[PDB]
Amino acid sequence: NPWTEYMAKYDIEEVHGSGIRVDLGEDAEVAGTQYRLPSGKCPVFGKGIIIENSNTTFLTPVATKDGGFAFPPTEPLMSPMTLDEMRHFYKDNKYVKNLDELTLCSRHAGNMIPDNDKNSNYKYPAVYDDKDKKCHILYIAAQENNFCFRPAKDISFQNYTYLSKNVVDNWEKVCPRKNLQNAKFGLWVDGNCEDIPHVNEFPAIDLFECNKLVFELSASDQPKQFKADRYKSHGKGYNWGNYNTETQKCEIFNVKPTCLINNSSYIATTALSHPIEVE
Repeated sequence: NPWTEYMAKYDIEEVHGSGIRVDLGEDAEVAGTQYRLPSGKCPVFGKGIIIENSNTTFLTPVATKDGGFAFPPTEPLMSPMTLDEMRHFYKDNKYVKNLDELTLCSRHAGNMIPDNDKNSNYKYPAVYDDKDKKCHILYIAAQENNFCFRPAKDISFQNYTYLSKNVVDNWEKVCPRKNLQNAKFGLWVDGNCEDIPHVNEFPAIDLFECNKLVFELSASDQPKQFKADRYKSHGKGYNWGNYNTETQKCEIFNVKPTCLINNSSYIATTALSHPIEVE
């Protein structure tokens, strides 16, 4: 297979290694109590949390119901923090001050000590906003309870990225970001790229809507409505989609693709990918 190195970033089980829709792939103790927490290695582009029966945004600081998920004001203000503010804050750290914006936001979130437990290895996840270039540390790591809420790729979230404590600093190289124009995922079989044998097909008016559906069926560490390894997806799920732009059909599958097929009717997407950007 000549596609192997090219297709490496679409090996979501290997490069991300945790849930996507709900990422709770690791465990950590805080003050004698065990907590699940996000652990996936790639940024999830366009993911946010919708709070049901409410009109406060999840990026709103947590209440101290009328609050969101984000860290409450601190002295000095750790969250939210702009890109520039973060680069100044980690002035004396050679490795961190030159990190890309997403990894930096992840690391900065990871510097928050959880609840007077200086001994815990629990690290908060974060959301980075490409628009205002702001890092939001998430106080609440929970992603679905449907105070009812659910993970989603909403139009309002398209400049957001959801970031676990484990986001690698070379994600720009090893993680999916942009969708592939004029291309369809396939499987290398008997010396050439053939079509995925079994796909689930659903309607999607555009690429964004197809990305949303793949997200909904993607690797998830919690059923859509515990401690054992079996509730940890390790990135296994319906993480890939072939969007047929001509027929407005989203072809979703759960076997990892091992090559591409040129096809002007298609855009190839993953649950990690930006819901809009193409290349």
